[PDB]
Amino acid sequence: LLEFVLDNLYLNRHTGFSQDHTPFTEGANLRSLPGPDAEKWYSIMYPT
Amino acid sequence: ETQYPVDRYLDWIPSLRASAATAATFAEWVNTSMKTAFDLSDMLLEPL
Repeated sequence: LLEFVLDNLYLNRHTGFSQDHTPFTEGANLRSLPGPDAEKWYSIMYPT
Repeated sequence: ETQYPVDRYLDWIPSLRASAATAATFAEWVNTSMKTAFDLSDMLLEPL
């Protein structure tokens, strides 16, 4: 348990968001990671 | 959609529920149109 706490001692740097251009989600601003293949993260974040 | 009542007889005309940002972007296009219409070389309602 202590090690899990140790491993989670991080600061989250503020990210950026992009509006959804599709009707699958309500045009939400998705946190956008730099670099490609974030869409797998986008799909996981918004299964809808 | 706001608490204040306003007559909209073309709600039959198709529209989704736009986010405040979506309305703002449409509004920005209206503003650019107004500036070009008045041939405005200066920024107009930019804070708005």
